[PDB]
Amino acid sequence: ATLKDQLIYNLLKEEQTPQNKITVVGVGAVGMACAISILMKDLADELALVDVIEDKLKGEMMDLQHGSLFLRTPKIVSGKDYNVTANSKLVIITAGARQQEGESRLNLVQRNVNIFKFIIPNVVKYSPNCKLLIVSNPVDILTYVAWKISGFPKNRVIGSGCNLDSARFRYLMGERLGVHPLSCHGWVLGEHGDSSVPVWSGMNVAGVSLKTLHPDLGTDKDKEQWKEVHKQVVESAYEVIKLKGYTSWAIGLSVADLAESIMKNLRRVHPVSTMIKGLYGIKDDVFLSVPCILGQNGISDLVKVTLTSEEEARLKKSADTLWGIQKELQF
Amino acid sequence: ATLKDQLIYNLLKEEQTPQNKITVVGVGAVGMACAISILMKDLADELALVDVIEDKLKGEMMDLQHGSLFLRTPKIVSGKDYNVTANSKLVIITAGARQQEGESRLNLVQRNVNIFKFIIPNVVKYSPNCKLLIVSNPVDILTYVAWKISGFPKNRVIGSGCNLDSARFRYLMGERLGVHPLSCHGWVLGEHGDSSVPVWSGMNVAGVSLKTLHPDLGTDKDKEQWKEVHKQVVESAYEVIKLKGYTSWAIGLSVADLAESIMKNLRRVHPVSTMIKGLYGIKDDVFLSVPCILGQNGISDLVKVTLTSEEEARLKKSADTLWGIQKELQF
Amino acid sequence: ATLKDQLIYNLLKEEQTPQNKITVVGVGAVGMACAISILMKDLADELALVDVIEDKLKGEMMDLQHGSLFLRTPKIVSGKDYNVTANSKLVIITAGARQQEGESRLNLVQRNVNIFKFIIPNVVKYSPNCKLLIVSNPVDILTYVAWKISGFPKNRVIGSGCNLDSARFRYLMGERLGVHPLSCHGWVLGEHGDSSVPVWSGMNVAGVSLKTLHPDLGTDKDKEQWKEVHKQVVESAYEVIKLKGYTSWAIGLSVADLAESIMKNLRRVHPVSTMIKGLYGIKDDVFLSVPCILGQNGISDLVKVTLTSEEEARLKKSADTLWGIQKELQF
Amino acid sequence: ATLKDQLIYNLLKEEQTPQNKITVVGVGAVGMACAISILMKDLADELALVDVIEDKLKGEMMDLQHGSLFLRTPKIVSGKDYNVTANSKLVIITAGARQQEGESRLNLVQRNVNIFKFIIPNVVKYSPNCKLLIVSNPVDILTYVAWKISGFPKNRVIGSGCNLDSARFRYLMGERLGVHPLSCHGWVLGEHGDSSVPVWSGMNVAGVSLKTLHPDLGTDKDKEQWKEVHKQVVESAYEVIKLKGYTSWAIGLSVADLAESIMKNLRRVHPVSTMIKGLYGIKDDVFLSVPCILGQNGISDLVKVTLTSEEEARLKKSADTLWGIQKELQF
Ligand SMILES: NC(=O)c1ccc[n+]([C@@H]2O[C@H](COP(=O)([O-])OP(=O)(O)OC[C@H]3O[C@@H](n4cnc5c(N)ncnc54)[C@H](O)[C@@H]3O)[C@@H](O)[C@H]2O)c1
Ligand SMILES: NC(=O)c1ccc[n+]([C@@H]2O[C@H](COP(=O)([O-])OP(=O)(O)OC[C@H]3O[C@@H](n4cnc5c(N)ncnc54)[C@H](O)[C@@H]3O)[C@@H](O)[C@H]2O)c1
Ligand SMILES: NC(=O)c1ccc[n+]([C@@H]2O[C@H](COP(=O)([O-])OP(=O)(O)OC[C@H]3O[C@@H](n4cnc5c(N)ncnc54)[C@H](O)[C@@H]3O)[C@@H](O)[C@H]2O)c1
Ligand SMILES: NC(=O)c1ccc[n+]([C@@H]2O[C@H](COP(=O)([O-])OP(=O)(O)OC[C@H]3O[C@@H](n4cnc5c(N)ncnc54)[C@H](O)[C@@H]3O)[C@@H](O)[C@H]2O)c1
Ligand SMILES: O=C1N[C@](c2ccc(N3CCOCC3)cc2)(c2ccsc2)CC(O)=C1Sc1ccccc1Cl
Ligand SMILES: O=C1N[C@](c2ccc(N3CCOCC3)cc2)(c2ccsc2)CC(O)=C1Sc1ccccc1Cl
Ligand SMILES: O=C1N[C@](c2ccc(N3CCOCC3)cc2)(c2ccsc2)CC(O)=C1Sc1ccccc1Cl
Ligand SMILES: O=C1N[C@](c2ccc(N3CCOCC3)cc2)(c2ccsc2)CC(O)=C1Sc1ccccc1Cl
Repeated sequence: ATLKDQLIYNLLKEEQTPQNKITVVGVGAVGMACAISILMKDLADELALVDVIEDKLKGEMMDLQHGSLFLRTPKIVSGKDYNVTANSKLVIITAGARQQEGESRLNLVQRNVNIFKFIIPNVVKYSPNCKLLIVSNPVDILTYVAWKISGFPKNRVIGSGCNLDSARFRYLMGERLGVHPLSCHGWVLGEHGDSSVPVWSGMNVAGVSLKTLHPDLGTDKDKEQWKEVHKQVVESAYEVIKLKGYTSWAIGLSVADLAESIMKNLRRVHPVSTMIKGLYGIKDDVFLSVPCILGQNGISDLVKVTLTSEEEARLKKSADTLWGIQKELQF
Repeated sequence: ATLKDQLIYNLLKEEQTPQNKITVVGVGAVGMACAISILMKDLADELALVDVIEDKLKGEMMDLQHGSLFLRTPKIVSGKDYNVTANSKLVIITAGARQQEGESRLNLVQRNVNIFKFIIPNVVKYSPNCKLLIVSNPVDILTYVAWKISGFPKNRVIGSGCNLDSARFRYLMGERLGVHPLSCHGWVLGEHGDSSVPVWSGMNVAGVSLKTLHPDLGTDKDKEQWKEVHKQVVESAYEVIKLKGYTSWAIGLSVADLAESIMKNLRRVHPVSTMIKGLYGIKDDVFLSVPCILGQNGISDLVKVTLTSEEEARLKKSADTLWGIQKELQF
Repeated sequence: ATLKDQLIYNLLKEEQTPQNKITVVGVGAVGMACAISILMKDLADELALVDVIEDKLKGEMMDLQHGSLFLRTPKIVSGKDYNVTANSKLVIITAGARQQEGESRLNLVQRNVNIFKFIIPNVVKYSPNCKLLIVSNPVDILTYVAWKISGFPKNRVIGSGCNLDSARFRYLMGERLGVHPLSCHGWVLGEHGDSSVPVWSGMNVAGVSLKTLHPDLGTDKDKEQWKEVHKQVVESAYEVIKLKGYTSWAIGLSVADLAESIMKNLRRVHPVSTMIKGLYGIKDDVFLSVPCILGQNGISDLVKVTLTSEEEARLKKSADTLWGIQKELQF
Repeated sequence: ATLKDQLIYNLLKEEQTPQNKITVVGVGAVGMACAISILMKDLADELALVDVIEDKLKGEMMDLQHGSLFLRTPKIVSGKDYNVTANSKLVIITAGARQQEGESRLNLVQRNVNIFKFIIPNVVKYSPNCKLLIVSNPVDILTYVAWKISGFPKNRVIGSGCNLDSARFRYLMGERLGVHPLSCHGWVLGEHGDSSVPVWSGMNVAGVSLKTLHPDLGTDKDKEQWKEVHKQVVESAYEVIKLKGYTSWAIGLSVADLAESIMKNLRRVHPVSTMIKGLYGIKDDVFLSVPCILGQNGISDLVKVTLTSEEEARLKKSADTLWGIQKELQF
């Protein structure tokens, strides 16, 4: 008999479906950062990786596998075929094209639509009941695309949105006040990136409003220019790109955070992108960031933040701009 | 009159030194993977990063900083100057020259030795009481080099040695037996990499020796060819490099495991490179991997493994060739 | 409208079931030790508690609930009705009578049996696919009683057994060697308690056999008295009861460790009680401790430990004794 | 030679003074609940336990030690003599005299003062640079007592204060709103227990003030009775005592959260008791709960909360109530 048969007596052979499975699509810097963070937080009992670059994908899979002794995820798989993704609770999409210098924005978005036209149908076929978490840029447009192609109810399509913007905002705030970001509460909402909206009325430590103490907070004519905090969120994103060429660790950690709430049904509030139609004067099928409650259902609830006229106006403009692009897309 | 003073009443401005600082030298894929693993394992109250490439260095620092909301390390610093590394409890060196001959007449070993020549004095200056953890290759030679330059006692200079080798070996054992690598015990010792030695007599599940069950284990007449498991360890190392260009996650994870033992004073046993002068008929000043007890003093103790004649000859062989290189090193 | 409706817009109201539910039956010192350990290891998305004493049960439930801010388990329920345990994955039974003054061992066993005649049918009623983890003493006998009444396949009926014995043993061995228990490997098998069996041949550090380099290990002729280590394990069990009146923290950690493997499908090897028929010449329906591979299906596999004649004899005697009591049980 | 010496070669025997040591004084339900929460969160490399009841103290030490296999805190000591507390970074005081029938208010505090007259000078004798975290009731007076006897700067004397109060409050809020307590923000300040003050203005989810949405928040006439949430805090405390006789888990978890911020220098904000003279028109040496930034030097900063005149008045009354006792204390 084999060494295995000499050592180990088998009681059963039967193999269940993985109960807590997560899939990462796209093994670039972002996907891999999401991957390691998820593994280190013991969020999955099985992890699947998918990309089109075959060699890189096997390389990444093996690197992770070799670390198994220090992890609590017993099975890591990868492949070009989506059968390896079957029965996923959570599916994270990080796949995207790289914008070229002679390339339009509409052309870039369409290129990622063409990418999602391949990925999404395959994910739905093998994990019909899964939650979708979209990271690919422009996140808000691609969250819409994913929602449209999948045919999933809105609660199952989650966009990364302003989770990272908020994360960075709270870091900067915390460094300014000499207090840990966990205790610095701040919400950046609306469209992810350059057009995001900081809600100055909500910024507080220990529940005392900074806007109440400082009525000119976040305003153009503010002596201290706390507007700088949001300004520097935007600038630092470009700075990181200029310095190392990509961003990984921070986005990886923020995504792991969302995954944690979903996989463990925590029902914590998170600034994520969702179907925004019906509020702040928006009539179009568009996804934007508002604090949402996250659990095993994805987005079960959303918080109705009280926005000023100028803030509401900014979300309108973003939704108009987003729907203006979306109506010119080929499926 | 300022918002911060309005919000927060200061009791004291007192400068203090961090109580559990860790530094990572070399901000490449290995350095960065060690850093993120360490950060997610909550091992340090401060992380410092050092490299010669300045823009990449600042990029990585900021990316890490931006995830502060999801971590318990309140302070991450970086710089070209070693003042940022002061008062470290543990210093991890993952620095190394570009693997490109023709850039200098000095070979890879010689190039990395020169890199160590101005690194080690700089870290011992700011952290005279730290433990040194050497990862850079050739790890065994460089551990000796770091020991020779630093002037540190033996217990405070640790090489990564065969930690990765064993981690990869246990993963593969676990796969053959359908058991988690944590329950699959097995030790690869000697010189890190190609010339490493698997100790067949130690391999066991639940204290049941595999060699006792199966005497042909690791020989040429094994019908299940278990010798192939160590061969695959070597092969997979080259295959990762072939596929993705570098290794990161596995080595990063194993380094964090050592750091855990050290920072928490656990006294766990790890395959790491230490001076083996006085063991296995070795009389020269060489560092090879043996099972070491790891704690707040570094390597406080080492396990004396009984080896077969063949295994002893392979370590001696390694020791001779290592000493042959080192006796011709000028400082 | 309510403030809740003011604050929160609801997307859907789909009520949901726990995906990782754990139930603890018996809310005493052991029961709570398990609960708190489990809660702090983030193993469950819901914890259920049941006991016959209603006032203590509610008060314990509340106390845990009040720690929710610092926990990751969103739901903690309790009740005397077993409808609170519906769809549990793991069911831990810590319930039992205590030996009265006039009471003899036989009378006490049957009284626990009577308790299981109530609990066991009620458990399977609501969670027919759960794993049964038996903690209550006499654990080996009562594991069998769980097995008989449930009608469960042996793989889903698990006795805590020698897990605490091994835990305590490895602690003492560690204290002797100045090594963390994690790196000190030793297995205590067979009947839990006074009649447990230390497997000297499997005791090792870093894969090096203690028996091999110290052949008198295990015998009276030993000058270093290592039999005392196993004897001290027995002594400590009585001593703790004399000193504080009960055991809680050590058993609660051991159980939670078993819980982690089961819930996360780790396939780690643990010393637990399982149907031993057909091993070591034992013909009776008897549960004894051997190393088992624990996963999502409970005990999938057993490690076949090569015992000596002496050890085999001790196990077979335990089996005869256990059946002598089991044969006379009315249930 | 000993088996130990045959197996292990020693590099050095000399041992370092404790680096991350925590002591817990009082080994009742509260002290042990803190002990286990600290251990399971890995906040110390050494834990000391102190009490006057020598038999149960030993029993608890042993029980914790038998769990070392599943813990990452390698050194656990206990003893009646305070030499076992030497070089503690943090000392947690949970020792208290039980409440008697028909017993005077000034009487119970004095009995506890005399307990502190022995404890406090002993702790400073062996850990003169530690931080004191006081848990014993009445927590606000005894924090002051500890401050006066220690001679420590106020920043190093911390009362658990309203930490448990706020934790329970946020659980009840969370239960009402269908959202995890971590996302439900609310502060109860002032005097711990019966006379605590709920700060209705700082109550929010995602920066959205509940007071602003619902101006009746906190008033007797509120149709939704949101004030009952605070009343339910007080009532649950008496209920738990009634149902089980004591309260352990919740207090343990909260205390350990405070320990985390101190040990890892997090600079998070917690509602704890500090010397409040100079604030809110208070003119006496009184300790009251207020948001404080907690780090390696204890309280370095506090948040200046804007209070309504009703809240301010209640705080001033507590101060006067507390000072009346303190000024009539013999120590
Ligand atoms: N949402 C955010 O806050 C945020 C932050 C940072 C980055 N991002 C976005 O995340 C994406 C990841 O960027 P990187 O990972 O930095 O970029 P990258 O170009 O390194 O990664 C893209 C990966 O997608 C893969 N891919 C392409 N087409 C695919 C397909 N049809 N199926 C599967 N995989 C496919 C590619 O092989 C590549 O590995 C980018 O679009 C970036 O804009 C979003
Ligand atoms: N110990 C192991 O088992 C193991 C495993 C894998 C890799 N390694 C070794 O780790 C090393 C690093 O791996 P990598 O993939 O990050 O390599 P890399 O070339 O990507 O990283 C090397 C880094 O060192 C920096 N550096 C160069 N000179 C420096 C100096 N004088 N001071 C400070 N930093 C300096 C470089 O700027 C670069 O960022 C390699 O030598 C590799 O062989 C060891
Ligand atoms: N196997 C081991 O390693 C190990 C270690 C320690 C303790 N134990 C065993 O664990 C058991 C419990 O110990 P403990 O100190 O928690 O005991 P305990 O006196 O607290 O009793 C446990 C609880 O069982 C409850 N109970 C009784 N009948 C019940 C019923 N019909 N349904 C539900 N609950 C019921 C009681 O109310 C009590 O709260 C003991 O039998 C002890 O021998 C085993
Ligand atoms: N601040 C809070 O939120 C909060 C919450 C709950 C309980 N508590 C307080 O915690 C305290 C302890 O509660 P418990 O349930 O553990 O009570 P307990 O009476 O069971 O424990 C008190 C322990 O203190 C020990 N002790 C007494 N005098 C001592 C001395 N001179 N030196 C050392 N140890 C000594 C006793 O031996 C006893 O074990 C109580 O005063 C309670 O009011 C505070
Ligand atoms: O950190 C970020 N980086 C991105 C980015 C990521 C990867 C790549 N490449 C290009 C080369 O290939 C590698 C990936 C290029 C850009 C960014 C930065 C400035 S504009 C967009 C994407 C993104 O959305 C954020 S967050 C952000 C961005 C702008 C403003 C505010 C925020 Cl919070
Ligand atoms: O995983 C490994 N990879 C290394 C390696 C790491 C980085 C780079 N580059 C090249 C491109 O630039 C980035 C760094 C090149 C090689 C290796 C693999 C085969 S030979 C050496 C270094 C190393 O030591 C191990 S472990 C190992 C190696 C050989 C045999 C056995 C083992 Cl366990
Ligand atoms: O730690 C233990 N304690 C027990 C035990 C636990 C609780 C109670 N009560 C009685 C008072 O009410 C509270 C519960 C009574 C006994 C023990 C101790 C000496 S004999 C059995 C049960 C048990 O099985 C172990 S482990 C053990 C026992 C013997 C030998 C070896 C080992 Cl590892
Ligand atoms: O949870 C608590 N429990 C205590 C308490 C703790 C232990 C004991 N014993 C005495 C009998 O021996 C066993 C321990 C007695 C009382 C309490 C409960 C009602 S009044 C005070 C102490 C305390 O301060 C709080 S918190 C609290 C209290 C009142 C209002 C609001 C809050 Cl948050």
